[PDB]
Amino acid sequence: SFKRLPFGRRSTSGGVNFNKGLLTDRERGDPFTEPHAYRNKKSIAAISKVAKKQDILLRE
Amino acid sequence: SRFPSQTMSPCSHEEEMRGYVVSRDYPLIDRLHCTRSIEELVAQFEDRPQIESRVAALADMASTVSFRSDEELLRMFTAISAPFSVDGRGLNFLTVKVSKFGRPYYVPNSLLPAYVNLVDATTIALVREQPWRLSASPALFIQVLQFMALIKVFEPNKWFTFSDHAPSNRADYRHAIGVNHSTAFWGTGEELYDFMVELLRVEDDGRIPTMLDLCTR
Amino acid sequence: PSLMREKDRDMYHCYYPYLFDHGDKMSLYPKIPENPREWQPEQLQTTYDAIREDKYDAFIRLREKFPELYQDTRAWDNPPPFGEFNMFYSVRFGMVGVKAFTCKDYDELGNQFDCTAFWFPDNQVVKHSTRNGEVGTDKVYVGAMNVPVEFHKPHVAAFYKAAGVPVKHVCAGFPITPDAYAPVGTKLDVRHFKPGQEVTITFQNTDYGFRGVMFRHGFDGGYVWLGDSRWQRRPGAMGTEGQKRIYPGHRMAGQTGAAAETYQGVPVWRIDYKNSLIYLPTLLDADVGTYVRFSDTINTKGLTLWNEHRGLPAFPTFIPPEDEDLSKLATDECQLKSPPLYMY
Amino acid sequence: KARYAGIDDNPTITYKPWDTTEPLMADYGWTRGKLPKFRARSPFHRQQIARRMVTEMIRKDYCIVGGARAPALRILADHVVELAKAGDTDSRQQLAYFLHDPLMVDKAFDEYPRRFKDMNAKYAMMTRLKSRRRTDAVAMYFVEYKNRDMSDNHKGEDYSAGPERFFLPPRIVETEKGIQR
Amino acid sequence: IATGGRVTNEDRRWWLVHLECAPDITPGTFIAWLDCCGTHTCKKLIERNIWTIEQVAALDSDQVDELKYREGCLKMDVV
Amino acid sequence: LRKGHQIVFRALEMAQQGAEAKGLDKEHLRVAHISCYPGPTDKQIDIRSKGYYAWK
Amino acid sequence: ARNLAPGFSRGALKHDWRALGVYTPDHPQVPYHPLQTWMLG
Amino acid sequence: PKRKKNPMQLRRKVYGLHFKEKYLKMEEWYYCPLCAEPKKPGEWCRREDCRQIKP
Amino acid sequence: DSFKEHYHRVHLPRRLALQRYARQQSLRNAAKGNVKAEEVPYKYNRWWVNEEHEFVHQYAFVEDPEVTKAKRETLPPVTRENIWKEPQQTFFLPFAPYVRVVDYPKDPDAKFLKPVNIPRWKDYMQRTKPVIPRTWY
Amino acid sequence: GYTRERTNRHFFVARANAFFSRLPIARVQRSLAMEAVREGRMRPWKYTKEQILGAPVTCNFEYNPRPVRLIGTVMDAHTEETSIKGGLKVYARNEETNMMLWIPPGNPKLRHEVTSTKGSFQHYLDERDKWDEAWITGRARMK
Amino acid sequence: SPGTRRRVLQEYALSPLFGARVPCCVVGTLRTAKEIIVLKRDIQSLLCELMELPQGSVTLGPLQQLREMMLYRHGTPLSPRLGDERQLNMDAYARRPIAARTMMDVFLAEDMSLDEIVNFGRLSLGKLQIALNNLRKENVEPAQLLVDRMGISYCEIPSLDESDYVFAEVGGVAVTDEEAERVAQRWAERCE
Amino acid sequence: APFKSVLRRHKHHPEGLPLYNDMSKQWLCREGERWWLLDARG
RNA sequence: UUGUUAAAACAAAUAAAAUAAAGUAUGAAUUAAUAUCAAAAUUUUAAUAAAAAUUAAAAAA
RNA sequence: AUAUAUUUAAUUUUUAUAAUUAAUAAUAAUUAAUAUAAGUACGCAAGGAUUGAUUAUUGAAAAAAGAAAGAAGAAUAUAAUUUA
Ligand SMILES: [Mg+2]
Ligand SMILES: [Zn+2]
Repeated sequence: SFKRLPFGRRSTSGGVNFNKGLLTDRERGDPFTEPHAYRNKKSIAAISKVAKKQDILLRE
Repeated sequence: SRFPSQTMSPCSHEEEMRGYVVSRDYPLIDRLHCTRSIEELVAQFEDRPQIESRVAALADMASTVSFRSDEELLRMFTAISAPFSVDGRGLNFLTVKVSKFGRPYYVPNSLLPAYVNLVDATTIALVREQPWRLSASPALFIQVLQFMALIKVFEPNKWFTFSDHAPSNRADYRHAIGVNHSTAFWGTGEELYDFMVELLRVEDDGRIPTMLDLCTR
Repeated sequence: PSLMREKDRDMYHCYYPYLFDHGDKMSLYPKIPENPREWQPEQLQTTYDAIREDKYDAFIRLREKFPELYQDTRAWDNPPPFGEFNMFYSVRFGMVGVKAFTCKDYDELGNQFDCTAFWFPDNQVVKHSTRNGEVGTDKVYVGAMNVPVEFHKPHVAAFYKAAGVPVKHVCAGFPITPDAYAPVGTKLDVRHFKPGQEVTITFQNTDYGFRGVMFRHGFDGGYVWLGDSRWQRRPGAMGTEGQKRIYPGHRMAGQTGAAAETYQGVPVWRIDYKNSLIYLPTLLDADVGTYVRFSDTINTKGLTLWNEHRGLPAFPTFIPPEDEDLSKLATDECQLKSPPLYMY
Repeated sequence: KARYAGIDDNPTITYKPWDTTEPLMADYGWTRGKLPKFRARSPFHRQQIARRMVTEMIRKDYCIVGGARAPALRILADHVVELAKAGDTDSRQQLAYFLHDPLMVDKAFDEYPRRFKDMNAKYAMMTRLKSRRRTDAVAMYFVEYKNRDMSDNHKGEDYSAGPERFFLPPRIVETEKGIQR
Repeated sequence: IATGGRVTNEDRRWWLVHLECAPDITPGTFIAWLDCCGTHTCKKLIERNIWTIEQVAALDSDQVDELKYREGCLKMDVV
Repeated sequence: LRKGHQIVFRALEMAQQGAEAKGLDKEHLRVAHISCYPGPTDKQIDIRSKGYYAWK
Repeated sequence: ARNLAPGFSRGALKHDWRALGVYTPDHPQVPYHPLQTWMLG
Repeated sequence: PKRKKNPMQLRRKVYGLHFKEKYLKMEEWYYCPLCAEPKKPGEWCRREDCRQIKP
Repeated sequence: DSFKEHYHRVHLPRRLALQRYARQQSLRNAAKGNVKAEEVPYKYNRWWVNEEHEFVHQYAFVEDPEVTKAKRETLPPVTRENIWKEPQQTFFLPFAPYVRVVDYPKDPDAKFLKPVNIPRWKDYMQRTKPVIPRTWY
Repeated sequence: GYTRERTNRHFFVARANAFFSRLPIARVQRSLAMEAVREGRMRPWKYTKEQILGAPVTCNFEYNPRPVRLIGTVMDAHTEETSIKGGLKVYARNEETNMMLWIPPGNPKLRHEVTSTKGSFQHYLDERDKWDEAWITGRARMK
Repeated sequence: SPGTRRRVLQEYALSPLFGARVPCCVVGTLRTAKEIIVLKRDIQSLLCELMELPQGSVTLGPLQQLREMMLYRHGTPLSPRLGDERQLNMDAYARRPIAARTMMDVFLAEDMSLDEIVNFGRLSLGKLQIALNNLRKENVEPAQLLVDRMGISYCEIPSLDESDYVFAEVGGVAVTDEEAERVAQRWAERCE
Repeated sequence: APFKSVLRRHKHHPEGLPLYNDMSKQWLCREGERWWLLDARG
């Protein structure tokens, strides 16, 4: 790792930067409420999942 | 009348951790002082010659150099002055050869700072807090003088030079950019040597030689 | 400050009775030459001057008779002894903390502060060091994050053995004045700091590696130019200098981050002396786990930090009382919040 | 910055163990929060490589891979063992979607529960071989499942050397030659 | 909750004060409402025929030890 | 991991076999003089994509 | 802790630190036993 | 402006640390206690013994 | 090596040797059996009035080696309860607050009826430093 | 002339992510949340995203002379349990004025109360469509 | 209503701590929890015989396995307990190696008071210390049985859990002693 | 042909710059060395 | 961001995120007066002067 | 609208530990307006003071000693969350 040494980052802790005060993905829970998630006309995944979720919630 | 908070698992007599003691005010100052005998320290130094054992014994005797006696001090200095020679370099312990820049430079092990701390502790013990031990015992005077001559203290460049054809300047050189900060300009034995020469000049002002009358030809 | 030439230090400018050295005993008259021949032809050797005698006598009488009226004039003699905390001379060593996490708090006025919590695991005064015994050249090394023996390198475990202090992970040196010492092995409780206190912190920001000149300096990196060449302001003659080389300091692409960053004068928000936590309303750039170092701010706005109007520090270092037990004491009981402050 | 895989469909009464991942889709990256991305031609190519690799791993119980493919393969094998321990119909549908061979899907779902009933995590095992690939001078790693001889269709097999032919069954230790597949 | 190791009186008071936020929670609810109750944690209780908060509270020390160490439920002690 | 290292490994193997055949012991063998001097040479031209000649 | 050697500094057999004055309040240590010749070489 | 470089400028590269650590450097090796082969610590063999226990 | 760099590189060991020679005179006293710390003459002339008729105070502080050794060895006393409990003030209160309102004058707009003990606006603005006699805040 | 950007100083490069285990950081978060609850800056909440999403809420921002009241519909809740993080996404419409606020819990000068933990996804969808139509109309009138 | 909401919050805040119990002496062994599973039942009988209480009074809580750590740390409650303590050996420069990795708490009847609990804890601690010393000196009594056949080698007396906190002010309103007594009487009636 | 190595000492180099009073070069004599005192008053 | 149309769509273009384009072996060609080439500033001699002189001191990859 | 030399930006990989020495005055010419300073001197009236503190940018400035062919992660941010 001497040729890459001047460019690549170097760390002793192994690259562990985890803040237990910030908001995590499991705490956010579901991103479909975000505007991008339900108006992302460019992702079949986003469109299909948000449609399925809204239909399931309305049915329930 | 108190009871402990947990059970103490049994242990053999040889595997105990005796020999040290915490300071008086433990809940505020947890300094650890050694109470081992100088004979034990010398036996460890002479039986286990590993560098870690050497530095541990040196630190123990440097912490115990305060309340010991003249005979124990002479014994300690005679046991310490064994691996040193006058022909070779005095206090050189160069182990690592770093050639990061153009020409290489040598980094020693912990034995050099161990010896430096020992000399400093001896200076503090025989100069500042007990200024009469040298004038009282001329044997300890000559012993510490011969030890300080055997380890080349007044030329710390020979501590860091590896080949006599290219002497080192690790101690006498220093630049404000940040090079040679901890290693340059070490006041190792200057104060002790000044105290000794002042003791030898005390005769001219005292009109009668105390040290020179106590010592032998 | 007010300029005061040394030549203006004559007795006609002194606010108190000017006292000449005069050997062992202070006198009110210049030292008369013992050799009479040394007397200069116009030098008027004064042995008794009724003016100065009366002035000094009345001054001493008033000082000894009305202590309440002349209390401020008592600093002319019996100065504060050495060892007590001084407002302009006593600086104390800081501590070594670990950036724990981030949260947000709110003051009573309604302002939101995005704070970061640092953790001070085991602060212990490890070493003292002075170079050749000069003035103001002494400092105290404090160690932190006690570790086992199998962790550190051999050459640093050797130093910790030589010191006798329990082997710490990190060790930072603070330059202090000799009257602020603390014995080797002294535990430093976090209550050493106060909540309404300004602190200067030093850490290492995160590492981004080699980054472009745009990302390094933002908009500043795109345009970099400096010309110290002479140029004609008026068309009278012809003469200039060619900028041959590139001047040092040219903003280019290179290493970004991973440097020693120091914030100066951030106020403390809250202190938890059960888990050894300190909260600062400033969001830092460093990662989680960077050993920050906290030190006391000297002065701000021409005003010293430690004074009677703001408060007295825990000089030299805070020592808890005996009957206090942090184990029995709860977490909610160990909370010290700073007085309110508005910044908008 | 946001992962659409968090948008949950057909939610169960109980929250999933991961609750944020696929968990087969790994979102390869270089920060420690993600998996090491082995060099490919596109993220789709990377996913296809991972799919074929985990399929072959499930098929032949071992895989020798070079470069950063070994940690990715190990974590994906761990996720597959987690799916097998779950044993739900949706989990099986997802594994059949992600894998190339439904026969290997069935083999995994049949053999892995009995195999890893008595284990919590770190089911696979990666061993860095001292021998590097000749064409690239890249390190190689042997990734295999740990519980081979306690309960599995493979048992008492020798992996120190390959068979006489690559279409013959693998070597079998003489101690357990009586077992049948 | 991320207690870890041993449940403390702080976590006890947390659960007590959060019990107010749910008005519909009855002692007969499904075991999934409890905290740290994952799929693998609750399926073992279903195997042992534990469908109720009352039952999972009446669970014995040896039984929860078996559920944690032999079955593989991580936070069964917290549950 | 160097082609030169592989070639000199082959050379060391052959030299050890020859020394054994001559009658020298195996444990006390040491390289005394290893050198290389330029030898033969070949020149190869080749066409590339869209018709460019390259020399090697 | 396969890589971790008890008492040695960073798992190095030639840097024995056990049964010395290394004050360590919270962490334990192992008593001393003289290493063999085949262990060091 | 490019010109032929004297032999001294061709030997300046070996003074830097980049050339020394790349080409000319020895290995720390020992004998695999199960294979009796030279082995670097950290990289193991394919054999069943070397995978279960690390030699 | 610049001119100043070479000058300092060749003079710094000489400066240290000169300081050692200076401390040798101090060690002369402890050598004769009478260990005596260095004495410094306390200067009573440190409060001056400048040319522009304003007060200047010089600060001279001394270091005691015995007190240094005492602070090195003996632990400091227990910190004061009020000192560690009462937080430090954030804003520095002015030397003279302008209240602008006093209940003593019957007509508050009467400028001649306000008591003299209340500080003025001129003091409120100019008094940013302590008075001539008192030096510390 | 020359300067250095990186520092290999041991005290700066050493990390404590391995020793972060002895600090009960989650317990500190819960203690801060409980202190806020006992002071009254926030009130504990236990709802899920789909349950709270679509429930009317009233928020009073205290302000002399008149505290400003605002009745809106909860569009998104960032946290399911009480914490110092919190976060709520409300949408309120005045007379010909729509607005989307992100209310953080724990502000003493801000008292927000959801009128019912139960929510109507139909009304949520209605409010979402109204907000999206207003946003699109604003963008179209701008550009 | 906000008033009644703060009232029910104050009620649940001043409510007595349910499901909380103080342990007498936390026992610890070096074997694994999966091995202690099969012997945990006889531990109750042997502890009853050690405490000289009627059979069936000792209750063992959930078995815990202190998480093994390559980098030891003392402050964690999941840390493996050490055979030595600072109060035991102040003048020792380090601690003795790990003694316990599988732990279990021991409870008496709920009617017994804290003085009886701490007395029984001290008795158990002393008896186990004597038993371990006799084991070391040698290589019938319940202590010797627990030490030999069950592999128990650690006992701890846990400090009182002070993480609990009194509610001096709920919802921004101070708690009066009359209201606290009313809530306490209500909870006592509900328990009755 | 004489040759001075390019790898010379430097002020940033840790080895540092030497003292000619301490050096032992060929062209540096130390036997015939006398000490003179020079007062610069005026 | 701009422009066109209508009461959102299209086309342009860059600056943030994301994707790729090796640390492996194979290996040319432009160029080549040259001292182990003169870091810089000042002054000057027949046109950039890297030609000369005076200060000054410019490490290696 | 050609790969060059000088000059610059970096790097030479945990170094327990900054700088009494190159940045030879100053990061603004040690500021500095501002509500409150003042419905007030000065002005017949109209109108109109000098002025420095809390509101701001004011800490001005370089972290050079230890054994080196994996990913500085055994990688899904836990220094092994039980593990056959
Ligand atoms: Mg290094
Ligand atoms: Zn092998």
